[PDB]
Amino acid sequence: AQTFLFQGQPVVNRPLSLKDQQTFARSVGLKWRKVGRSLQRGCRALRDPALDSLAYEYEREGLYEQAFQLLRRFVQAEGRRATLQRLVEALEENELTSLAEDLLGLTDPNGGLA
Amino acid sequence: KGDGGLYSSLPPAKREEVEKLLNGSAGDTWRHLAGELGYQPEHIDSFTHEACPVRALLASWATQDSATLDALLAALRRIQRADLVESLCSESTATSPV
Repeated sequence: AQTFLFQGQPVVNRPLSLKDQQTFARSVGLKWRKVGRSLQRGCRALRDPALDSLAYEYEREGLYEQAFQLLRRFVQAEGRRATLQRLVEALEENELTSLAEDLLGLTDPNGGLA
Repeated sequence: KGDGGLYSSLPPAKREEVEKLLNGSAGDTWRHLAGELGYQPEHIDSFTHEACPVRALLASWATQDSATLDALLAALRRIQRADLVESLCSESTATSPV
């Protein structure tokens, strides 16, 4: 597994998939706004008022669709070379250290019958 | 020179590792490295065509035999970026998980 050291914790270093878009929106809940705003400082490609339109365009489904396609907004900029590395700097601003590893599915016993 | 190791000789997946490791860090090392390598200002501005401009510097430096680890390390040391040197040295190592 290709992984990097962040905040003293291992994290798989790859582009976020459809699993990550869904698990993100389901796990941040209210923090969807905060991660978005923190990702503006870390990734200038997302520093536009994207969040202002995303909140209204996806208000139809709520926090779920709002955050589901916010995660695609980074993958749209590159997606081959964009990886969780940039997303983790947004979670670091809100002390979301456990969420940054839970996002990729690291909440599991890595092979322990669940 | 005083060692052996071409950065251009590394596999595409290892270059991705560098291009990712700095990606969630302070203002990309490519800006400091370009000035030390003597890269022209217009070449730096042509490499902003992609959202990861660091990959464009690392890739376009790898087109020439000047892309030695010994020359890369010397430039990283001049810009006080030994932090990245250590992080890469910790990936350029052997393992046996199976």
